[PDB]
Amino acid sequence: ADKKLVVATDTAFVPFEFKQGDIYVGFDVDLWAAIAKELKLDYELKPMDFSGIIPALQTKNVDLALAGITICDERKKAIDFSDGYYKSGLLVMVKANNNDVKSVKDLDGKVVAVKSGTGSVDYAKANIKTKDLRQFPNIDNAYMELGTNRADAVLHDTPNILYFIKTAGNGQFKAVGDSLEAQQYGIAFPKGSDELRDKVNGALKTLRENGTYNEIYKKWFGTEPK
Repeated sequence: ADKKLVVATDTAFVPFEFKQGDIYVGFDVDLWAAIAKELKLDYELKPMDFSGIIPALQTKNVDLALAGITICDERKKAIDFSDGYYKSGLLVMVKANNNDVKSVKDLDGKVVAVKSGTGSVDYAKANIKTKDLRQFPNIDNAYMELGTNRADAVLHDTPNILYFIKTAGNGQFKAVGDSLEAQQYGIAFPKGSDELRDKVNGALKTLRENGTYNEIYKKWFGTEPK
């Protein structure tokens, strides 16, 4: 019973972290619990907005974080990452009856809604000449900026977008283009948590080969490609 690790998590990032009644469920929730079981660790989930997860690690108010955090070189100057646990990317979503946009290129001189503090904003800042880039603390407010056509498209992570269309879009939104900015998701740790980082990486490999990872993956992403 050494102590309870504090695990920072996203308030809403379906299907990796979301609120289901009085508990949190998702891919990251199932994956860490398995990791914490292997390494015999006690922990608590602390959901918060994504823009404060990395600062929470920098200020050492949280012991680690699992929230679709993309492994980035600019972020490694500030925090430590584990080994990738999911290959992801960015994808453009527009309304279902919209046909003038067929890829991210058609989004030049248009209004794009994104989530503040995420990478989708830097990609949009560096590769799209938006007439206006509208940022929202949670991605659900971006969705509405699209549904009511105040914004022309949302650019966010591929699994989040392909799950939102799958579950709560109700055939009102569609995915146009191909996956972009190939990236990998990693468990983030504050600088100086090297012993725990190496242990988590070891438990990661154990679950990748004994099939527990494929068990959790098949649960949320069905017959998703390895």
